Parts: sequence; structure tokens; C-alpha cells
Amino acid sequence: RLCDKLGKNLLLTLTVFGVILGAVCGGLLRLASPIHPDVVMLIAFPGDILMRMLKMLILPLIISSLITGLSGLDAKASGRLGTRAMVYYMSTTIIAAVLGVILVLAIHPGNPKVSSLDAFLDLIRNLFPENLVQACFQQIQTVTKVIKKGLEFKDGMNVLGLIGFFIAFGIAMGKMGDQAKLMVDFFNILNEIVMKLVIMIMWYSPLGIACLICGKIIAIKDLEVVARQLGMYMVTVIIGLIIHGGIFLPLIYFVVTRKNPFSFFAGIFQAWITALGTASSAGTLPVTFRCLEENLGIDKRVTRFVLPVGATINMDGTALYEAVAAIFIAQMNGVVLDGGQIVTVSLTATLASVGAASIPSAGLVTMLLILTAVGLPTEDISLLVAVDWLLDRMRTSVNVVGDSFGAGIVYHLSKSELDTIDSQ
Amino acid sequence: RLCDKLGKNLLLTLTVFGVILGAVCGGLLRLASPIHPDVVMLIAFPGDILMRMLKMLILPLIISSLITGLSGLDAKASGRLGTRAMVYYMSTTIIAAVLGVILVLAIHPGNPKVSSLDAFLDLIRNLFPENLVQACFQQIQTVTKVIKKGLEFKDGMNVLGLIGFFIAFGIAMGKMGDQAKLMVDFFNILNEIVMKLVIMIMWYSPLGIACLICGKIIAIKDLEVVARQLGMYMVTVIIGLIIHGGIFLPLIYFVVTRKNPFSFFAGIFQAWITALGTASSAGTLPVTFRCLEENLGIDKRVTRFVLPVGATINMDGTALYEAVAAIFIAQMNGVVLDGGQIVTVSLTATLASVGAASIPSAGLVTMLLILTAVGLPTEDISLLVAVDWLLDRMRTSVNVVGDSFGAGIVYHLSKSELDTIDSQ
Amino acid sequence: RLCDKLGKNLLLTLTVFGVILGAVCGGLLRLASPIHPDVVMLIAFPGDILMRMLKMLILPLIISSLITGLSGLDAKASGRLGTRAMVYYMSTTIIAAVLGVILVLAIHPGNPKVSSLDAFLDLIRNLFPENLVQACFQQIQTVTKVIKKGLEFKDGMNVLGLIGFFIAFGIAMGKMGDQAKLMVDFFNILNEIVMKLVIMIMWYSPLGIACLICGKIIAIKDLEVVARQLGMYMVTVIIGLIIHGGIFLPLIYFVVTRKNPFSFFAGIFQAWITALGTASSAGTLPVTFRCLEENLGIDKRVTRFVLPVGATINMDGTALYEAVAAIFIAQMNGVVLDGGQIVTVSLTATLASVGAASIPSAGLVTMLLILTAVGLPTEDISLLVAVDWLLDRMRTSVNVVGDSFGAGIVYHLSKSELDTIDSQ
Ligand SMILES: CC(C)CCC[C@@H](C)[C@H]1CC[C@H]2[C@@H]3CC=C4C[C@@H](OC(=O)CCC(=O)O)CC[C@]4(C)[C@H]3CC[C@]12C
Ligand SMILES: CC(C)CCC[C@@H](C)[C@H]1CC[C@H]2[C@@H]3CC=C4C[C@@H](OC(=O)CCC(=O)O)CC[C@]4(C)[C@H]3CC[C@]12C
Ligand SMILES: CC(C)CCC[C@@H](C)[C@H]1CC[C@H]2[C@@H]3CC=C4C[C@@H](OC(=O)CCC(=O)O)CC[C@]4(C)[C@H]3CC[C@]12C
Ligand SMILES: N[C@@H](CC(=O)Nc1ccc(Oc2cc(F)c(F)cc2Br)cc1)C(=O)O
Ligand SMILES: N[C@@H](CC(=O)Nc1ccc(Oc2cc(F)c(F)cc2Br)cc1)C(=O)O
Ligand SMILES: N[C@@H](CC(=O)Nc1ccc(Oc2cc(F)c(F)cc2Br)cc1)C(=O)O
Ligand SMILES: CCCCCCCCCCCCO[C@@H]1O[C@H](CO)[C@@H](O)[C@H](O)[C@H]1O
Ligand SMILES: CCCCCCCCCCCCO[C@@H]1O[C@H](CO)[C@@H](O)[C@H](O)[C@H]1O
Ligand SMILES: CCCCCCCCCCCCO[C@@H]1O[C@H](CO)[C@@H](O)[C@H](O)[C@H]1O
Repeated sequence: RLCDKLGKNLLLTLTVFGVILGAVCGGLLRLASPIHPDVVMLIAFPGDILMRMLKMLILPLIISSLITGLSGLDAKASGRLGTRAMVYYMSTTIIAAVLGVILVLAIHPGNPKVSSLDAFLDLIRNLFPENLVQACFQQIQTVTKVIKKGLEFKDGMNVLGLIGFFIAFGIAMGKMGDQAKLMVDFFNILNEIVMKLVIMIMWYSPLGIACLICGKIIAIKDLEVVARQLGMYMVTVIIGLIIHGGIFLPLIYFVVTRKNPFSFFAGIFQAWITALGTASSAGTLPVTFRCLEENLGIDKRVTRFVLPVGATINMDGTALYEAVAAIFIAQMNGVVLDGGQIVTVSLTATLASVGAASIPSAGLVTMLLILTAVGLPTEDISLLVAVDWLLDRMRTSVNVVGDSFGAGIVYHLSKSELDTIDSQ
Repeated sequence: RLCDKLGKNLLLTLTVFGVILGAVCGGLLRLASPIHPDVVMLIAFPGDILMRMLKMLILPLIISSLITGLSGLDAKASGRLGTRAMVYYMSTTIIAAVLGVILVLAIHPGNPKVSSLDAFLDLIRNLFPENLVQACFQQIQTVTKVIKKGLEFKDGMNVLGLIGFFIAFGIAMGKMGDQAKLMVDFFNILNEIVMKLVIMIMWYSPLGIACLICGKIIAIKDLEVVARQLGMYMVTVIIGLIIHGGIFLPLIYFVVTRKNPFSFFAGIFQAWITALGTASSAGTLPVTFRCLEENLGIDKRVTRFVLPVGATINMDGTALYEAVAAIFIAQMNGVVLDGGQIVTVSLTATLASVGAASIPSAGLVTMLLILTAVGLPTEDISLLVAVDWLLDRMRTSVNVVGDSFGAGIVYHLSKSELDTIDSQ
Repeated sequence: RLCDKLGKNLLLTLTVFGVILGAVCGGLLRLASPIHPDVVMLIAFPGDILMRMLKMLILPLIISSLITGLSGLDAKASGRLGTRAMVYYMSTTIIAAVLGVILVLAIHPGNPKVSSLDAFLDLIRNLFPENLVQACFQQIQTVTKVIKKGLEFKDGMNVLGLIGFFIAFGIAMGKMGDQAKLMVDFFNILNEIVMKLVIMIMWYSPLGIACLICGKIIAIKDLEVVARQLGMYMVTVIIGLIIHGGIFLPLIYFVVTRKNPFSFFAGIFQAWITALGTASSAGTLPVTFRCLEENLGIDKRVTRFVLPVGATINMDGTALYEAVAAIFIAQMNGVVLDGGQIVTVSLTATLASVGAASIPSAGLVTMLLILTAVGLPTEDISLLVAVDWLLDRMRTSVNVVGDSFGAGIVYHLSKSELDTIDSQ
């Protein structure tokens, strides 16, 4: 009977067993004498290997998936009803992401543990990288060294510049139409290969996460503050999800559609419960189809377009979670983030929540993308993974609720056009 | 009646209005107190963004346009005659570029404002870059540090190494014939995407150039010396164009063809006037067709090949202009150029005059390619653009004259072969 | 009668004449006064150009040949009999490689002329490069700077990380099947282009090698130690070949097949002699086919598969030679190699003995790949080429013997399957 439960989710059960084993081994080694830091380095080495493996692939993913999605997936044959959905998604997700950054900088869960103008000028300068091979590992930083300001070259990937340039590249390829089909197919092949590599690497994730946990449990001064930091991080994420799902999305539905959002929740309550249970938008998709069709009575076309694409492109709770987690790792490491990196994380949270289900088994890769877009030490992911089992259900329910409200909004903004088409 | 003039050339009129607005705003701010240099940095920021965009695009252009041109365009179905044109172009253009580099180093318009052996060895070393990913942003510089000479890695793109390697790459691809079509098409698609990006960016050029002008007017010591420097630069370009069009090209026609070049000039006078009026070789191409066909009576085939390809590959006046302008920017900044960078600019001027009309709206990109091949500060282009409205007509006229003399030379070097073919 | 000998091998005779001319000119200049080191730098400059050319081409070769071989060449239509061969090759070659590294570090031909744990951890870190554009020119090195260990970015190509990533990439390409054809063809075309470039550059090899030889002869202290160093290096290579082809391969045949290996030698004696005479596995291939078929009586299928692919993938003597030569250059320069670079050279020798005949005229490129994978000065190759005319015959003989024993081993490990197939 146990096999029928564990085997069907072998990767998840392996990761859970690895986390438990790493935590208990870390506790046992903590019960021992203060360990030689080289022995800790050997212990936490497979985690370093996993982090390096994933950070090796964070580059080809942003090179290829942006091009493939912008060129290939974006088809305007859906007409205005398509755009009314798309402009919704990239609008609500940011509202989520910024909200997280507002909350985590207000609560500062881990905090107890250059001017802003130059920071924003540096943000804009790194957003247009004057070189493209040097934007793969180097950003430009303004240094006042002591009144003549200059621009030196930092070390760290320039995620924003590459993302901007390849968004432009994908848009141009899409505008070429069919004459660029050869390169569209080439980059689609590269994307499939890189996703195969990500899946292949993530099978090694159990042992890497186990070693990361066993290397972080040993090297903390006292658990009495780390446990409180993690608890406040959970509190921040849950408060953000509540504020987004229960106050912001109903406010959008009220201001745009001007229909009672509480009736909408009464309709999609079954979908929300099924999203909490399944913890997957794709699995919950039939339930939300049934709810929005037979309960709210919205048009079949608007649902049939919005829901299948909103379940993979519109995830709000994941964006808020990733923003809060990146800022929490920044604060817990003592790294205070300026106004040029807060916007960087608040944009990479969006651009990594877009691809957190469009690319299977890429949550860790997206978290590392966010943590390396702001130059942070990417070794504290272990604390996130040790707790990223209760938040997943809530942040999936928030995504499903966001998709439902997107379907409602798009239907209410295109009812006249659909009626006119159906009349003929 | 005004829209019939401004509307047709919307980009040109936008750039002119931007330049005028930037100049008048700079004058007004100059009438104010010495401004905080940070306020100047904010003022001159959109120009910085434009230069960063263009310098971002200078890499894929030399990666892809060289491949597309050498592999795709070069087809020897034209036979010996085709070579008799090509070896002409890449010769006379150089005769232009070097000439400019001489004149600007004899007049030194902006000057008042390591041994050469090691410099040439450094030129040859950077011509064969031992690494290709490190040649995208780093050149090798010889340092005597104090008798044991060594080689360190400077900062700045290695334009010569990339150009040489990809000339070899394109030549090999062309020698593969049809078996390499699947990558010829890939690089052609990439070239079209990059050209679309250049056009898209150059629509932002008005605001960037306006801000560059308004940030350069404020931050100069006195307008007198700058105006004199610009006047001397324009005089140098005029002298170079006169010496090339009126003395060098007739000398080539005399030494090779041994026919009176003044009769040729009398014949192509109409084409020269129409080139001055139109300021475009492509628009003057029908006029030079008619002139060279019904006035000089050269063969139809030699004209039909040379002129359509010479109007886009053979521009000598543009090469002389670009060499003189790059050296003038070097002299204004006080950057004295050694014998390893003078050859660099005198080669990049040729390789940019080749692609200054094969790629629409890529003149600024070519100027930045030349200014970054020799490690110069790319912020003085505004001074060039302030005066680059009277030199355009004259350099276009010189290009058209060069194409006409190339047609004459090629016809006189293939009359026997054409006669033998026509006899059968 | 002389042209019938020199003309057929024009590249080989050109290289020999260049070596002789460079050596005699170096001797004559040695008879002169101590020369200005700048004159020596000028003399040894074409050799520097050749080294830079080849080191420029070592990157696209490992980018493209790995993909082309792992994806394209590896076809499992040969069934298990294929794997029984392949697992043999990559296991014999390593034995050939490591053995060389054992002898050269034991004999240290040129020697008279960070802990190991951190070295191996640095090996593993450089084998998983956290960045893929920074892995093209930079490795990570552990520095104890003075108890808090850190990781700083060294300078030098990260050959191992790129090889590992692109082995993974090619394996994924091959596993994804026929949907990757549009990119397999792209990389095959790129590989053929780069092979054409390697052949084109290697035609310039005579003059570069002559200048390298002259520059080395001019700039060494005394021949009394250099001649002894080269003699000991040749003795080490010969000892390694004798041990591998006389003690190790017969031991493998005895332990696996349990048949008298001396009878196997008696069977392939003609093949061994023809391999020594021809100094080429491909030319000897008909002779070893005839010997193994009509003398040992092994199955036609096993021979017809193993020999044609073993002649181009299984060269053991070349791996031993390259490992010994790289370590000999390391010792002769006074560069002591740690345990993290000994494994690097012992793996790059294996991965460059595969591509030492799969890519014609790429022996120098493979030697430079090995010498730059361990951060060595690539100017001592001339002293290898001065003696690399007697060792070629012996290493070719060892390669042919290895292929013959591979055929024997694979036949004895698949006799039952072949008999069962033939019975039906
Ligand atoms: C901070 C929050 C609580 C209030 C502010 C949120 C607004 C900035 C965003 C959230 C949802 C967005 C709406 C999502 C959908 C649309 C449809 C879209 O209009 C169209 O698609 C027209 C059709 C077409 O583009 O062709 C843009 C306006 C609007 C109302 C957006 C307006 C801006 C909105 C209200
Ligand atoms: C500094 C200037 C004023 C005088 C020196 C200029 C010469 C170095 C260049 C200028 C034009 C060149 C000529 C342009 C055209 C040709 C045809 C070309 O010959 C062929 O094309 C033969 C056919 C073939 O290549 O198959 C090369 C020689 C020649 C006379 C070139 C010889 C070298 C010339 C005279
Ligand atoms: C240091 C040397 C002198 C002794 C140790 C050498 C062994 C480590 C290597 C050398 C040759 C290798 C053998 C080469 C061929 C094979 C066949 C191969 O088995 C198969 O191919 C099964 C079919 C399949 O793979 O599906 C792996 C075992 C074996 C005996 C290898 C076992 C390991 C061997 C003996
Ligand atoms: N599940 C929903 C939305 C969704 O994808 N949630 C999600 C996101 C990332 C992820 O990976 C991570 C990320 C971490 F930051 C971490 F610390 C640990 C892991 Br594991 C796993 C799940 C759906 O797709 O419907
Ligand atoms: N016009 C002729 C030849 C031709 O192309 N002329 C040309 C060249 C570059 C250019 O761009 C620039 C370049 C600058 F250095 C600058 F300071 C400002 C600008 Br704008 C504009 C025109 C033809 O093609 O027939
Ligand atoms: N010959 C056999 C095996 C084979 O390839 N041998 C071989 C390998 C490399 C090579 O190139 C080099 C390498 C040097 F280290 C050098 F110093 C000089 C040169 Br040249 C030349 C020959 C076969 O293929 O059957
Ligand atoms: C104090 C806590 C004690 C108990 C610790 C339990 C720790 C359980 C850790 C489970 C991690 C869940 O993360 C999942 O990882 C999967 C694969 O990596 C993804 O497929 C999935 O999407 C994602 O949700
Ligand atoms: C002292 C001076 C006072 C008056 C200032 C007038 C300033 C006018 C400046 C015009 C610039 C012309 O440049 C053109 O740019 C176009 C697009 O960038 C290209 O399409 C074209 O090829 C190229 O010629
Ligand atoms: C003390 C010594 C005095 C006499 C010096 C003689 C020096 C001869 C040097 C021969 C070099 C042989 O190397 C060959 O190079 C070819 C092309 O590079 C490859 O095609 C071939 O594969 C490879 O074997």
C-alpha cells in the first residue's frame, strides 16, 4: 500500500527523504564538537555541485525560452480576446511581485538575524548592455571614487540586459513571420535539449538538497533565531498571498467588471479547494473549467482560451513567493539591497514566475536566476526547500484564483464582440 | 505644403528637429550658471542609452553580415569580370581610407584643442585572437614592465580579430557550396533580425542625439575652439574628397585605361550633379546607368554588373569621412594614436564603408564600430552629427564618381573578352 | 625521381624542410653573439602566430566535434556488439593515458633541466562551470588567503567544464532523436567548416614550426641538457608504448578472453609490421582485416564493425604519447603539476586521442588543447616536433595492436549471440 503512494511521485518522495536525512544528520553532527570548517566544506559539497549545475543552465534557459515563447507561442490569431488576456497577466503578476517586495521590506523577516539616483542609473545602464558577451558575466557599477564618478565592471551575470535583448530578439523574429522558421525551429530544439538537461540534473537534486541541509544545520550559530526567521518568512508569504488573492484581485474585478467578486468566489470555491488539494494548476484545470462554465456562465471561448494559457503563464502567488524569498535571503545574509536591485528582483520574479511551469522542474533554476540577478550568495536555498512544502498549496490556490479572475475580466471586456460574432 | 516635405522624410526631419532642439536647449543652459555635473549626467543620459544600444548591436552585425556577404552575396557566376570589379573596390576604398588617415594626421584638426615595433606586433597579435569568446571584449597589449616585456589583456572589443576570423569562416562556408545552406540561411535570418533591431533602435535616435548635443554644448570650455575644430575637420574632409575624386581616381583611370579622364568627367557630370542633389547612390543609379550607357558607350554587361553592386559596396568618400572622423575624435580627446591603432582605424574604415549602405540606417553603428575598434570614448559623435548634413552630399558624389570610374576600368580591362563572347 | 617522393607528401616534406632550415638557422645564429631578445621575439613570431591560430580553433572544435560525434556518429543499430566495443575503447585508452602519466612523473625526463584536497575540489568545481561564457576563458582556483579559504577566478580556458557540458548536450541531442536533425545538421556543417579552417591553417604550419625551432635553438642555455631531456622523453614514450602493447593489452586478453595472447601476436605480426611501415591506421586497415579474418578466424561482423571504428576512435599510443608530452613540457618549464591538473591532463589526453584522427591534421590542435587545459606555456611544442618522427611509427603500431585486441575481445564476448543469430 505504501508503494502505491510513494512510487507515483518518486522525485518528490526522494527529495523529502533527502531533506529528512540531511536534517537528522545535521542535528547529529551538531550534537558533536565544533566541526572543522573543511569537513563542513566536504559535507556541503554536493549541494555546491547542484547549485553550479543549475547556474550553468540558467543562461541557456533565458537565451532560448524567451525566444521560443515570444516567437513561437505568441500567436495573435486569437485576436483582441488574446491580448485582453495577455495584458492582464503581465499586469497582475507585477502587482503580485511588487506587493511581495513591499511586504518583505516592511516586515524584514531575516533582518534581525551609493546613492539611489546612481543605483537607478546603474539599473538602466545594465538594462542596455553595451556588450553582449560581457553581459553574460559582468554588470556595470557606478563608483564615486572621491568626487569624479566613474563606471567600473562588477562581477555577476547581467540577467536584466540579456532578458531585454532577447525579448527584443524574439519580438523581431515573431515579426518576421515564416521567413525565420529555420531559426525558430533551431531555438525550439535547443530549448527542448536544455529542458531535458534540467530534468536530468533535477534527478540529482535529492542528494544535493540533503547535503545543503546538512551543511546549513551545522553552520548556524543558534536555531533559536533561524527558526524565527523561517517562521516570519512563512508569515510574510502567507500575508502576501492573502492580500493579493482576497483584496487585490477582488478590487480589480470590482473596478473593471463592476460585478460582486464575492459571488465569483462562491462560484470558484470548488476550484480553489481542488487547487489547494492538488497543488497543481494543470491538474486543477478541469475543475476550474467546469466551475467557470456551469456556475458563472461565462462564454465558452473566453474560458477555453484563458484557462489553458493562464494555468501556465499566469502564476501570481509564485511571483510573490519568489520575490519574498529572494529579498529574505538578501536580508538574512545581511546584504542590504539598493533601489537598483529591488527593481531587478521585482522584475526577475515576474520573468521567472512566467517560466516556473512553462519549463517543468525549473523552480530551483528560477530561484537561482533571481538570486544571481541581484548578486546574492546562492547557498541559502536549503532553508527555503526545508519549508517549501506548506506554501506550495497556498501559492497554487492563488494562481488558480488569479486565472479565474482573469477569465472573468476578459469575458466582461469582450462580451459585446463575442455577442456580435455569435449574432451572425 | 509643409507635410509633403517633412512627412516623407519623417526620420530625417525628426533627427534635424532633435538636433536643433538639443542645441538651443544647450545654449540656454549655457546662459545659466555652471550646472551640477550630475545634472549634466542626467541630461546627457538618453544619448548614453542610444550609444549603449548601438554598441550592443555592433557585435552581431560583424558576426553575421560578414558571413552573409562573403558566403551568400559573393557568387562567381559573373566570371573574371566580377573579380575585375571586386579587386577594384577593395583597392580604391583603401586608397581613400589611408588618404584620410594621412590628411587628418597632417592637418590635426582637433589636436590644438610603447615603441612602434611593439605596437605593430600587438596589431598582429590582436589580428589572430588566441581565444574567440575573450576576443569579444578584450585585446592584448604589450607592456614593457622594467625591461622584461610581457603581454597583458586590455579592455575593449577586439574588432580586428573577430572580423578576420569571420572572414575566414564566411570564405570557408562559400567554399562548401550548397552543403552549408542550412547555416547560410540561419545566419541570413540572424542578419535580417539584427537589421530590424538596428532600424527599430534608430527610430529612438532623435531623442538620443538631441540629448547628446545638449550635454555636449553645456560641458565644453569655450565655443570658439570647438567651432574652429569642427571647421577644420570639415575642411579636412573636403580636402580629402577633392584629392580622392579629382586627383587619385583620374590617375588610376589614366595609369590603367590610358584614356582621358576629363572626357569621362564631362560625360558623368550629369550623374555627379544628380548624386549631389539626391545624396544617395541608389537613387542616382538610374542616372549613372543612362550617363555611362548613352554617353561613354561602355558595354551593357559591365555597367549592369558594376554599378548596381558598386552603389552598395564601393563607397570611397564614406571610408575617407569615417577615417578622418575617427582620428578627429581621437585628437579632440587628446588620445594620440600609435602605429598599431592607425592601421586598425584605416582598416575598420574600409570594413565599415563596405557595410554603411548594405545595412540601412547603420551609419551610426559603423562609426561606433570604428570608435570602439581603437578604444576611443564614444560620446563625441554628437559633434559629428551636428555637421554631418553638408558632407553627405559631397561624399555621396565621390562614391558615385568612384563607381563610374570603376565601370570604366572594368570595361577597359575586359573589352577583348566581351568582344570574343559577342562574336560567337 | 625525387618529385615522386617529395611531391606526394608535400605537406610532410614542407614541414621537414622547414624544421631542418629552422634548426640550421638557429645553430648559425647560436654561433653568433648573444642576440637582442627583441630580435629573438621577432624571429619566433610566426611560430607565435601559428600557436595563436590553433588555440583560436581549439574552442569551436570542442564545441562542435563533441556534438557531432556523440549525437551523429553514435548509432545503436550495431546492437550490444557495438557497446562491447565502445566500452572497450574508452577503457583501454584511459589505461594508455594514465600509464603514461605514471611513467613521466616517475622518470621526470625534464625535471632536472595548495593542498591536494583543495586541488581535487577545484577539479570538481571546474568540471561543473557555474557560468558557460566565463568557462570559455576562466577557471576557478581555491586560495587559502590567511585561513579563510575562498574561490577566485583564474585565467585560462576551462576545457574540462566545456567538454563535460557539451558531452551532456550531445547525449541529450542524440537521445531526443530525429526532432534534433535541424540542429545536428547545423553543428555538422559548423564542424566541417572548422575542419576546413584547421587544414587551411596547417598549410602555414611549416613556416611557423621553422620559426619556433629557430627561436628555441637561439634561446636555450646549453644543448647538453636539452638533448638529454629530449632523449629521456623519447625513452619514456617508448617504454610506455612497450608496457602498454606488450604487458597490458595481452593481460586484458588473458583476463577476459583467456586465450594465449602470444598466438594473437603471431597472427597480427604482418599487421604490426605494416602499421610500423605505413605509420597510419587507415592505410594498415586492409592488412589487419586480412590478418584477423584469415589467420585468427574471428567472425566477419565483429571485425567489420570494430576495425573501421577502432582505426579512428581507438588510438592508445597517441593518448600515452600526448599525456607524456604534456607532462614533459610541464616539467621542463619547471611547472610542477598538482593532483587536480594531473587528472585534467590524463583526461584531456583521452579526449584528444579520440579526435587526433577523426579530425585530419588536428594533432597540433589536440596537443595545444592538452597544454592549455592545464595552463602551460604553449611554446615548447617545437622541441616535440623536432623528435616527433620516430615515435609516430611506434604509436601507430600500438594503436593497430589495440584495435586488433579490441576485435578479439569483442568477438570472444559475443560469440554466443552471433552463433544464435546465425543458427536461425
Ligand atoms: C494596484 C491595483 C490594486 C490597482 C491597479 C491595477 C491596474 C494597474 C491594472 C490591474 C488589471 C489591469 C487591467 C487588465 C485588463 C485590461 C484590458 C486591457 O485593454 C484591452 O485589452 C483593450 C483591447 C486591446 O488591447 O486590444 C488594458 C486595460 C485593462 C482594464 C487593465 C487596466 C490596468 C489594470 C486595471
Ligand atoms: C596610390 C594610387 C593613386 C596608385 C596605386 C593604386 C593601385 C595600387 C591600385 C588602384 C587600382 C588598382 C587596379 C584595379 C583593377 C585591376 C584589375 C585586376 O586584374 C584583374 O582583375 C585580372 C582578372 C582576374 O583577377 O582574374 C588587378 C589589377 C588592377 C589593374 C589593379 C592594380 C592595382 C591598382 C592600380
Ligand atoms: C589495469 C589493467 C591492466 C587491468 C584492468 C583493466 C580493466 C579495468 C578494463 C580493461 C578492459 C575492460 C573490459 C573491456 C570489455 C568489457 C565488456 C563490457 O561488457 C559488456 O559490454 C556487456 C554488454 C553490454 O554492455 O551491454 C564491460 C566489461 C569488460 C570486460 C571490461 C571490464 C573492465 C576492463 C577489463
Ligand atoms: N505549483 C504551482 C506553481 C509552482 O510552480 N510553484 C513552485 C515554484 C517553484 C518550485 O521550485 C522551488 C523553488 C524554490 F525557491 C525552492 F526553495 C524550492 C523549490 Br522545489 C516549486 C513549485 C503550479 O505550477 O501549478
Ligand atoms: N549616403 C551615401 C553614403 C553614406 O552612407 N553616407 C553616410 C554614412 C554614415 C551615416 O551615418 C552617420 C555616421 C556618422 F559618423 C555620423 F556622425 C552621423 C551619421 Br547619421 C550617414 C550617411 C550612400 O549610401 O549613397
Ligand atoms: N598516426 C597515427 C596516430 C596519430 O595520429 N599520431 C599523431 C598525433 C598527433 C600528431 O600531431 C602532432 C602532435 C604533436 F604533439 C607534435 F609535437 C607534432 C605533431 Br605533427 C601527429 C601524429 C594514426 O592516425 O594512425
Ligand atoms: C521542518 C520541516 C520538516 C519536514 C521537511 C520536509 C521537506 C519536504 C521538501 C519537499 C520539497 C517540495 O518541493 C517540490 O520539489 C519537487 C522536486 O524538487 C518539485 O517537483 C515540486 O514542484 C516542489 O513543490
Ligand atoms: C551648425 C549646424 C546647425 C544645423 C544643424 C542641423 C542638423 C541636421 C542633422 C542631420 C543629420 C543627417 O544625418 C542623417 O541621419 C539619418 C538618420 O539618422 C540617416 O538616415 C541619413 O543617412 C543621415 O545622413
Ligand atoms: C634531430 C632531428 C633532426 C631531423 C628533424 C626532422 C623533423 C621532421 C618533422 C616531421 C614532423 C612529422 O609530423 C607530421 O606532421 C605532419 C604535418 O604537420 C602531419 O600530417 C603528420 O601527421 C605528422 O606525423
